[PDB]
Amino acid sequence: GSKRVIVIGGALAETAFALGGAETPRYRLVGADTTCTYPDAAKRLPKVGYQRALSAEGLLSLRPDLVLASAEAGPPTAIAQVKGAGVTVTTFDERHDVESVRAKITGVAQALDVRDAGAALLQRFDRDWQAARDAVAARVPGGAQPPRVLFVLNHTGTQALVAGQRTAADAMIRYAGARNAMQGFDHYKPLTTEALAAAAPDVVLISDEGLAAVGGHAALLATPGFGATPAGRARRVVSLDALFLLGFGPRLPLAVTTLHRRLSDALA
Ligand code: HEM
Ligand code: HEM
Repeated sequence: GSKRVIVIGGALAETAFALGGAETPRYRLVGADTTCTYPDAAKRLPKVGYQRALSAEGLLSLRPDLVLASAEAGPPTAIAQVKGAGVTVTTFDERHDVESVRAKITGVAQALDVRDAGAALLQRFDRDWQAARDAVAARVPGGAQPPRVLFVLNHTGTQALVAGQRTAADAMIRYAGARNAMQGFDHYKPLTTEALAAAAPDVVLISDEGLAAVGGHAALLATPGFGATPAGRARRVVSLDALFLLGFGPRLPLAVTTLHRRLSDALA
């Protein structure tokens, strides 16, 4: 018999699909949460709510034999309800680093009973990651000092919503050879003109999505304080798909390489 599997969390879903895809003789992926938009086969799974607002009744309506959940999956009441029904829920942490992605690969493969496919994916990943680390170490974007990057997850605002430390953005900026222009706070906050002028970003990074919630590139650089910054003076903007940039899944080597390439282009 085939296990019916639900996956909660975009990076976990990518990992599950990269091990084989929607179907193997051992398991079938039958549901996910709304953050699971990659690959195309994940985007097509029935969804049972946003990862932190799970419906236990919705999740159980798909009759799962196994749930693979990011440690961020919630609320705790819903996860308790699902385990209470005799469903195995196996939880995975989402630390913003490569070793957590590597442990995710082997841990997911082991939960789906596909250890040999996990070893093979991890071998590919390790190969790509060394290449990514080589490429970043070869050259600093801009070829001089490590540039200061401001990441804008959203802009509401009428200010930027921006990433401090202990975020996925901070780690990606650092893996790509740059420095976070925002210092002195953790997680995300709205941005002041006075903090932005202190940040003096050389490049502004923004979600492919969250470039709409400003009006586009030209509108973004018309935000107060942006114009006087080194980024705004040189009009250095880089947009990227949020889940690909920030997801910390099996595309991590490509995500780091890409961010590095974009920052190099921008700082030409
Ligand atoms: C609609 C598509 C959305 C996407 C793809 C998205 C994506 C993300 C991502 C990738 C992160 C982690 C980034 C990092 O660690 O650097 C994050 C954090 C967060 N997101 Fe979203 N988001 C979306 C909409 C929303 C909405 C509607 C809300 C709330 C009303 C929201 C609230 C948050 C909050 C509160 C955090 C944590 C902020 C903090 O650490 O202080 N997002 N989101
Ligand atoms: C890689 C990590 C994350 C991703 C990909 C992500 C993505 C998203 C997406 C796609 C939505 C909107 C779902 C929809 O309605 O279509 C959302 C909403 C939200 N996110 Fe997350 N997020 C992440 C991390 C976080 C974190 C760390 C927090 C809080 C600490 C957070 C808090 C919220 C909240 C409160 C909402 C509001 C729900 C809603 O308005 O529908 N997110 N996020």
